Amino acid sequence: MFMINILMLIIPILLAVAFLTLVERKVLGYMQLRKGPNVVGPYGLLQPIADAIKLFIKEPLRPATSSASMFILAPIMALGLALTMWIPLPMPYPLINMNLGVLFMLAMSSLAVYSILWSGWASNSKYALIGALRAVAQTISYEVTLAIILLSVLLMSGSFTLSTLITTQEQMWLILPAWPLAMMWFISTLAETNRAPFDLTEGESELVSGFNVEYAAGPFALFFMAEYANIIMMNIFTAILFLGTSHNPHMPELYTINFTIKSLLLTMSFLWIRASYPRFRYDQLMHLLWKNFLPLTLALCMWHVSLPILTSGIPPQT
Amino acid sequence: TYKYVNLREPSMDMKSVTDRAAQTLLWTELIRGLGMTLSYLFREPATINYPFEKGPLSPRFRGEHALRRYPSGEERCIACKLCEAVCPAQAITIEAEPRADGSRRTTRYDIDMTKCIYCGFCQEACPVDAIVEGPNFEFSTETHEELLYNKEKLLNNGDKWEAEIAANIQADYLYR
Amino acid sequence: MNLMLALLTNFTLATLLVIIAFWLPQLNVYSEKTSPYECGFDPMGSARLPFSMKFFLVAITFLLFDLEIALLLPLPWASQTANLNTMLTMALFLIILLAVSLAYEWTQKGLEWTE
Amino acid sequence: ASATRFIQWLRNWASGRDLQAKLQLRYQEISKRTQPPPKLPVGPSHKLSNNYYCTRDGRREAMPPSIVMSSQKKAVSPAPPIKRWELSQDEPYL
Amino acid sequence: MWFEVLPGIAVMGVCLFIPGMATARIHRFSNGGKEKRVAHYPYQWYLMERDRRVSGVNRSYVSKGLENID
Amino acid sequence: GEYVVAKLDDLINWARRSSLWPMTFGLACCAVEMMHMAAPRYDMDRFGVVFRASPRQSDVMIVAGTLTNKMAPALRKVYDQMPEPRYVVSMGSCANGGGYYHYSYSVVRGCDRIVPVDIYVPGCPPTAEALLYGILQLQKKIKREKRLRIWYRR
Amino acid sequence: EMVRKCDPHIGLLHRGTEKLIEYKTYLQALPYFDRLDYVSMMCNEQAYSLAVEKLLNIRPPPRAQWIRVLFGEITRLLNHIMAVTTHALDIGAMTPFFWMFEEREKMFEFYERVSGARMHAAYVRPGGVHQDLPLGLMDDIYEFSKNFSLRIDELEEMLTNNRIWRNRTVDIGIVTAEDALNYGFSGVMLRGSGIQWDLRKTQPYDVYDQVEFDVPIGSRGDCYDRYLCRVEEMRQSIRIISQCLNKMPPGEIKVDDAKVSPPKRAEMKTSMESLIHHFKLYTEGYQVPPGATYTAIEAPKGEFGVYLVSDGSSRPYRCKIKAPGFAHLAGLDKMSKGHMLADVVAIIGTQDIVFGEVDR
Amino acid sequence: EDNKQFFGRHRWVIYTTEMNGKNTFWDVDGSMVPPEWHRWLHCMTDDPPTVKPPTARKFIWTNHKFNLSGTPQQYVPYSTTRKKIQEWVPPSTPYK
Ligand SMILES: CCCCCCCCCCCCCCCCCC(=O)OC[C@H](COP(=O)([O-])OCC[N+](C)(C)C)OC(=O)CCCCCCCCCCCCCCCCC
Ligand SMILES: CCCCCCCCCCCCCCCCCC(=O)OC[C@H](COP(=O)(O)OCCN)OC(=O)CCCCCCCCCCCCCCCCC
Ligand SMILES: CCCCCCCCCCCCO[C@@H]1O[C@H](CO)[C@@H](O[C@H]2O[C@H](CO)[C@@H](O)[C@H](O)[C@H]2O)[C@H](O)[C@H]1O
Ligand SMILES: CCCCCCCCCCCCO[C@@H]1O[C@H](CO)[C@@H](O[C@H]2O[C@H](CO)[C@@H](O)[C@H](O)[C@H]2O)[C@H](O)[C@H]1O
Ligand code: SF4
Ligand code: SF4
Ligand code: SF4
Repeated sequence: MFMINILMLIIPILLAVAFLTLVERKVLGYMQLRKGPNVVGPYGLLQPIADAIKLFIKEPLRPATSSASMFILAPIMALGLALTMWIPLPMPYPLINMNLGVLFMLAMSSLAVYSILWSGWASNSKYALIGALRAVAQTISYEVTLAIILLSVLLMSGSFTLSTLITTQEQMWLILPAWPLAMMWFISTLAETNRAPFDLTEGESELVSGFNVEYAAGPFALFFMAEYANIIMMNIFTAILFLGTSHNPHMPELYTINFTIKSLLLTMSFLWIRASYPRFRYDQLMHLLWKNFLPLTLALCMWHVSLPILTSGIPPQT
Repeated sequence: TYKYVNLREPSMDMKSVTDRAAQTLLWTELIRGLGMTLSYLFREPATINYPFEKGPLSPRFRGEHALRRYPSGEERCIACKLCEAVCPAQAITIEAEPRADGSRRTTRYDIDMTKCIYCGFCQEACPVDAIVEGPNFEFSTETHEELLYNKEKLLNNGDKWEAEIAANIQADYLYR
Repeated sequence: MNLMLALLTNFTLATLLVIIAFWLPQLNVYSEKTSPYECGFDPMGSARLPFSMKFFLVAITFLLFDLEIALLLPLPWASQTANLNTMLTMALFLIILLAVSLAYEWTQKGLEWTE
Repeated sequence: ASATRFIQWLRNWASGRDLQAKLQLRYQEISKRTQPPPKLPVGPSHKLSNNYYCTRDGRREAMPPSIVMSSQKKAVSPAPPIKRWELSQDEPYL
Repeated sequence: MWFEVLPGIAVMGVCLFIPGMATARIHRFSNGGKEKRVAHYPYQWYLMERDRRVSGVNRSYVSKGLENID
Repeated sequence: GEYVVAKLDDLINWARRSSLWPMTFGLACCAVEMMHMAAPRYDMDRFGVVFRASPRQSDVMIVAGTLTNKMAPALRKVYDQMPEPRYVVSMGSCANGGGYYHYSYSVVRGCDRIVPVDIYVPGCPPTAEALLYGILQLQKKIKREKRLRIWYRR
Repeated sequence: EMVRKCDPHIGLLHRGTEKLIEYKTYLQALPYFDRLDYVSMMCNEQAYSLAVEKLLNIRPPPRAQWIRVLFGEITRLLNHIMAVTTHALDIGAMTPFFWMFEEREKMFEFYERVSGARMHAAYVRPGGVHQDLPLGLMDDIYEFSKNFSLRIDELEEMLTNNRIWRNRTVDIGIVTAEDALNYGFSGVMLRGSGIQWDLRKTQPYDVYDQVEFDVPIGSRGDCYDRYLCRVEEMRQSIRIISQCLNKMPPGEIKVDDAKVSPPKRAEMKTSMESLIHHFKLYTEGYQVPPGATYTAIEAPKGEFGVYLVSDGSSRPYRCKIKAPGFAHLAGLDKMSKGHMLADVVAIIGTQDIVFGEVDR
Repeated sequence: EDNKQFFGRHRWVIYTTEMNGKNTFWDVDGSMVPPEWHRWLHCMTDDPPTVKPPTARKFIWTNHKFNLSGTPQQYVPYSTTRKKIQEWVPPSTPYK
């Protein structure tokens, strides 16, 4: 009954990712005064299936100069780690209930970076290498700010357990006492997922396709699936972190409905932002985080350390 | 006269300064940009439903070539070769001789549609309205050789499209 | 066990997809197809040549800042101590020294990329 | 044009304009696709008299260049200095 | 029109609803109709192990009440 | 036997023609009408046609403009770097047969001296709608492929 | 990612246009000018027509001159939409391209309605224009122009005040006023640096002396100022178009001289002189008196000129084409000093380059 | 037609399911529109051929054919001129 539970998690994720690509193409279409897919299936509903089948019957390529083992390893890590990020999510019950779910996701997200570094490096081509080193730059920009932003929020929750964030937000969303952190967190998730305006490791208009320019067919699809699975997961995490849904233990489906709507809307906002802004220069991303978010995050970290003590609002360990 | 596109010194009163600090910290001008694309999301898209809906054209449209006839069915082309002389692309090739009844008619009339620039000079030069560019633009082919038209192809195009060609010429010949 | 089962399934599914991707499609491999990509013209030199890092000084500072989080991450637990007078002083002390280190590198142009 | 009043309100508020007055989709305000025939005017040279071509032949009034110097007093410039542009009174600063 | 984007959102929404619903239902089915016991700390695990011994069927989610007190 | 492979062709053909990704590759004038096919009025994306810059992630090459001798080795290169199956659409007179520079010392007289071409779209330039007609004609060509039926009868 | 040297290798779209023109009559060579800066077709036609008209010593009629200025400014709008929106698209802001290419699509309909072609109209010719405006076209052009400024406003609501846009363009590719002149720059590549110069004001052609408009001028010579100059130029184009619509005079559309401009078809089929001249103009073409002219216009991308040599026959002897993008691109390495890879992507856009004119 | 729709969407054709022997239930293309309706569909005119029919000529095709490329009916080019040089044909009897 646990293996069935695992399949009830990852198969829907791959279906949600498939239809997220359709929803992105439609939403950007209408914001761009056009329609987007509406021929392949009614309202384009069969488009993701056609794209999936086409890629997996397309010829994969191993570049002559590439490092074979790392070339193939890199897409497997990308999808493997993207799905691993979902096992601790309380929806409202996690598949795996971790004491330190917040830190587990931080560690896995750091490991998922290497699927970019090694794919770009193993490709042994210049555009792939340039994209890979942008990933190094991008991680340096957001990782320090991201962890300290989380720490400030967890000082009101009192735990690293993701399920405790549900209990913390039983009377009120944490976005009220921490909207300055929610703002910087929301930006950090765009940088963390290589999403526009921080889509730099791929950066179509500068690097052709960046770190995965040499990938084709199925191996390319794994990277694309991993990206969109990370988009949804990070918006679920944002919803749990700042827009806590009340949980009724006798009607857990009602949590899952309200919780899903919030995550969809947050994911829709990622598409909305992509349609609205130009791309950052990747040294301007580093300065944004280090010169703006970091000084403010450090100050808010001290503030949220002190605030529970001075207001006598320290949460419990459980 | 001239104007300055970017030469304005911003005011330094605490209200204006505080307004800009709010803009920097609350992202108000980036939020405002989100409003615009949101407004477009709720506008009717401009997409037409091709091939069930077509884009609008005019009677002057320069499309596929065709050789025309008189109402009797006689060919208008008299092998004057004015179209062949004016063709900027040298896309027209003509040979002529007296017909079996003595008429001055072509025995070759080729248009290399992969040389042609669809410029319409040939139909301007023609003194008898023999060669025209019809309204058809949907004749892409699967081979290069299919785009090398000879006289039989062009005469068939004339018979195929004459109903529309005549009506377009009727609507625009008074501008010529 | 459950966690190990979950990780194995995730990376087992990913590997199966790669296997299918490599053995299902019809392949036609030749030298020009697999040559390195660079916008239609042959690459000029090796992609293994050194690639200068302009943010090298920020990258080292990240290593030192990236260890501040390990020292600060225990703070939610430390807030449960009886000795809150000592806590808050030491927590604020660490963050301030981290802020001071950032200010020093900032004012000394350590965050500017080299040209 | 078929959008409901609520949606008209919503996209007006979001854009900050009155989008309905200046729609980017064309309806029936455009010209009809069938027009009456024209009757175009003729040019100045459409006269039956006093119209000899040799009095209106531009190509034949073209002459070879004037040789100023051939190797076979105040200083001058090529033309008077250009006047300094004046600022617009319509909108001098964008 | 813009509401032609809704069908793809609903299908995306339904897919994201399944993992949360399935986990909640599978937990109840495999835990005697109750929430899965949460053991974050050694104490909670100790009690859970004790329930497995008390159950008499080697199942920590099989509960014994006053009818087991003679 | 025949029935299963017959349906399997229909499936792989349907997927390939419903998900056609042209290379982001334009040469001259005709690339402007290629842009207008991506623009709202025609919205190629609604047919499942999506530009992707990398040759590795592209199915179709639309040769949109004049091919010079200097450019010819580069065009062949990125074509060779597409994975298969791959298709070439020749757009406009220049690509089709040299066009108005046919007699130039620096122009390739038709891109089909360099690559195989599936579809020839006439015009100088073809209208955006004419190119869309060519793309849909390429789709119907792919709908008729018999890869598995022929394999089964080998 | 710091750029140490830019070496633009061109000629990938060199098509011996200038050598081909020597084998054509003056009329036969006119369509070659559509395919140079193939975003600004009718302006290129105008530059070539003025050079031939100057060599011929003839004058196009007043109505043709007004149609030329009208469609020249419609053509300027097409160019600046392509320039700004593709410039934004490269920098990452893809949405404006879609909103504004629906406007470009409607302006292609004006091209197609007067000439039968959306792009390579071949409409402006030495001696005037090919055909008169079809009835009801000026109403539709007015309908389009009534709403266009709002479209520019939506474009500015996305870019002008956007901090991400300004970060990608402000102080990028600065060029001093003296360097721009000595490097051969023209158009917005001069006005961005403050040089007050516009050939429509200083060396007017056709009826440009009879319209009011302002010349946008920059103060920092960077990408952002050139972006603002181009956007403000679109507004001034609408301002000119409003005047052309209101002041369009009646009359013929090509010079009433049948040794240069062909006769009407009805006349050619009735009058012996008209048939002879029609026959000769479409076979030999008109002879042009021997001479050489350098003639230039304020094309949307800059100063576009032709050095046209006539040997007295009906075919040009030499036709050197001056493309503004040729000198702008030659300064790309100079403008990119001390910038990164992504900045050079912006500097290529801010120069507004079409390789049909650069390579010819 | 629906003149409430914006210009470009106010006219449309629902293609037949069979034309000249071809099953066009799924396979449609713009070349199936006959010339008389082609003018009205593309907005080159305001009057449909029902109201304003085209002029009849005995040589105009009574049956419109769609694009025949890629089929046994495709056009194949060839030279339409006769042989230019006539060769000498030697005698049929031996004398030598
Ligand atoms: C999110 C995940 C999505 C995954 C989607 C996966 C695709 C689902 C749809 C599958 C439909 C069948 C696809 C067949 C496509 C085959 C490629 C092709 O067209 O080649 C033409 C070839 C025909 O080649 P041929 O013999 O005619 O000639 C080839 C030689 N030249 C090039 C000279 C002509 O088809 C085949 O060879 C066999 C067809 C097999 C069809 C059934 C599939 C079995 C394949 C098993 C392979 C053995 C290894 C096991 C791999 C694991 C399999 C799960
Ligand atoms: C009682 C005592 C109380 C004590 C605590 C009081 C604290 C209250 C005041 C705190 C300040 C509030 C603002 C905090 C958010 C961070 C603000 C910020 O960092 O903005 C500056 C940053 C850089 O802007 P820039 O002008 O380029 O740099 C300065 C010029 N040298 O600007 C940027 O970040 C640019 C971001 C570009 C990318 C934006 C793309 C997304 C935009 C739409 C998202 C809208 C917000 C969504 C939020 C979602 C929340 C779920
Ligand atoms: C360059 C080096 C920079 C070093 C900067 C160090 C800054 C440290 C500032 C002082 C921070 C703590 O400040 C101190 O906090 C404790 C609370 O924990 C307060 O103490 C108060 O609350 C505690 C418990 O919470 C009670 O037991 C006590 O009766 C009461 O006085 C002190 O009144 C306050 O002075
Ligand atoms: C306790 C946590 C919160 C406290 C804040 C801790 C971080 C403090 C960061 C340093 C602030 C002072 O140090 C910083 O030095 C540089 C000198 O290069 C100053 O000046 C520089 O900054 C800005 C941005 O880089 C440039 O536009 C300017 O041209 C340059 O002069 C900054 O204006 C100043 O902010
Ligand atoms: S349209 Fe122009 S290029 Fe084509 S055949 Fe006629 S004259 Fe020649
Ligand atoms: S088509 Fe017209 S111009 Fe050409 S040879 Fe025949 S009659 Fe003369
Ligand atoms: S075919 Fe015509 S439009 Fe296309 S590149 Fe050649 S000349 Fe330009």
